[PDB]
Amino acid sequence: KVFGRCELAAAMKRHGLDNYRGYSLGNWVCAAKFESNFNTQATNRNTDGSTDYGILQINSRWWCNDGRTPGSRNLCNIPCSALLSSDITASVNCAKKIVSDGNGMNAWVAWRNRCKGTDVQAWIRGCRL
Ligand SMILES: [Cl-]
Ligand SMILES: [Cl-]
Ligand SMILES: [Cl-]
Ligand code: NA
Ligand code: NA
Repeated sequence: KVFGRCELAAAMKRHGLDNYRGYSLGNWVCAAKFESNFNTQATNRNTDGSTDYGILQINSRWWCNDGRTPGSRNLCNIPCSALLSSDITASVNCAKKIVSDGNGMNAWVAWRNRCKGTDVQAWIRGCRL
């Protein structure tokens, strides 16, 4: 599914991401825009052979099992294909674990390089939430 901006903000809000670990909703919308262009079916291979999955590009090296990332972990205890669903629950629940692992949203390279230090509230401006 390709979400609209405000549609995704509302879904993320209902799933408890607004100010989760101190990250306002616009941070999560901004990260999703630049990780996946709001497309739940996004996939992208990494140089080390791992793959990133879904709206928040969660990587199989640590967080999910895809059966083809040797020596990896599965810390969210999910198949990576679950992260491609039109229902974002699994992506959101795994992201809560990632953002709590000590580095906050810096775990998402695109957030650090494209969202951190910008006016992220613009990403939710106009939305009925
Ligand atoms: Cl914030
Ligand atoms: Cl959903
Ligand atoms: Cl933090
Ligand atoms: Na915000
Ligand atoms: Na894995």
